[PDB]
Amino acid sequence: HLTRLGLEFFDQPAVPLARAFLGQVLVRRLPNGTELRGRIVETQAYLGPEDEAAHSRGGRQTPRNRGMFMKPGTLYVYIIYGMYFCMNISSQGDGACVLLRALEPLEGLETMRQLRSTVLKDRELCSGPSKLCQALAINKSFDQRDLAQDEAVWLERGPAVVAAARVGVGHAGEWARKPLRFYVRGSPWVSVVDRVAEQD
DNA sequence: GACATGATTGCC
DNA sequence: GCAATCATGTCA
Ligand code: NA
Repeated sequence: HLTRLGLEFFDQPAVPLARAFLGQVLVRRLPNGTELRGRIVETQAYLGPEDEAAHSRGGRQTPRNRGMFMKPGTLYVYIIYGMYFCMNISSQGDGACVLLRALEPLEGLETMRQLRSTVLKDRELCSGPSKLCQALAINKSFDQRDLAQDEAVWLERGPAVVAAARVGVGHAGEWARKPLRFYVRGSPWVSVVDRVAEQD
């Protein structure tokens, strides 16, 4: 409640938003009233129509990815490999959004451990875009919900950033190389480290 | 309607 | 190194 980041926070372009997300806390309120909490430590930006690595490239817009084209803070959750979910948050700009890739589990660990069993060390709980969705019971029903106005999920105010190439982009093209992935330097909770990028 | 494919994960 | 597994994007 009271701590929830509002509409204003999300209304920022993809890069600033993705960097702004680091440190913030994603909260998931379960039916039992329990709340799962994770500190965002890795995010990845998609800039829209011009971004050849995005679902929205070339203005591609369908009922599936409509979330990216809706008001900032709107979620875009999709199924990948017909088996996993990926959670994205719309940012300022049509077709622009930010993908959450890893969280530092803070509360509800045991429930997360159960959710990701279908014994896992804490490091394997939310160290991935699909892992975190699983650990927080996030699925397709969350698609197009508003992070600023939803009863089951929201972001709470925070309390060195590394900019690196994105994960899952392939090895061809200018867009695959851009430093559009951001994570907390030194965090053992990040999904994929880039030692080279870490060398400033 | 048909057909190729995935912003992953995890076992071989 | 590679299979799992199916809704979506495209073409028809
Ligand atoms: Na957007």
